[PDB]
Amino acid sequence: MQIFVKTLTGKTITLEVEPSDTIENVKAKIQDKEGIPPDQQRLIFAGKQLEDGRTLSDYNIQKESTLHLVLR
Ligand SMILES: [Zn+2]
Ligand SMILES: [Zn+2]
Ligand SMILES: [Zn+2]
Ligand SMILES: [Zn+2]
Repeated sequence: MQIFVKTLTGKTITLEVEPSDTIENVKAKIQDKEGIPPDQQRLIFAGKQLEDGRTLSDYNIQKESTLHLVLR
């Protein structure tokens, strides 16, 4: 599955993932793309705060879903 992650500045990162990939996996992939440390990353999908050890399928993240990096 392909997803999009938008940074704080609105920059789009395209990621290739699987349903079973954890949010922690996703965060390391962001770090590789942008240099943003996993411990600085807060991810939201469909207004839900995403926990490191849950999976994309656990949040109903699907093909062509968009996640946001946020402050809080
Ligand atoms: Zn795919
Ligand atoms: Zn696999
Ligand atoms: Zn994976
Ligand atoms: Zn894998």
